[PDB]
Amino acid sequence: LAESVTEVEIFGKATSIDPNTYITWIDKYQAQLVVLSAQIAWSENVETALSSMGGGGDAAPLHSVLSNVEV
Repeated sequence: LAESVTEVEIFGKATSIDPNTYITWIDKYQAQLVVLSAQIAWSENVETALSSMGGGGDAAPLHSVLSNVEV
């Protein structure tokens, strides 16, 4: 779980994910671990975006997180 989270953090902090690396990462780890790592990455991403949005809607990273989810 620690290793897969370390990998999926690097995956999340990026745009235009290369299919090959994503497939290799999925094959490397177990189903529960890959799902849980995706969940952890999204949770910490949203927490960081909300923390950076203390003042208000100005400069909101949530659009970046949502776009990453779409990619």
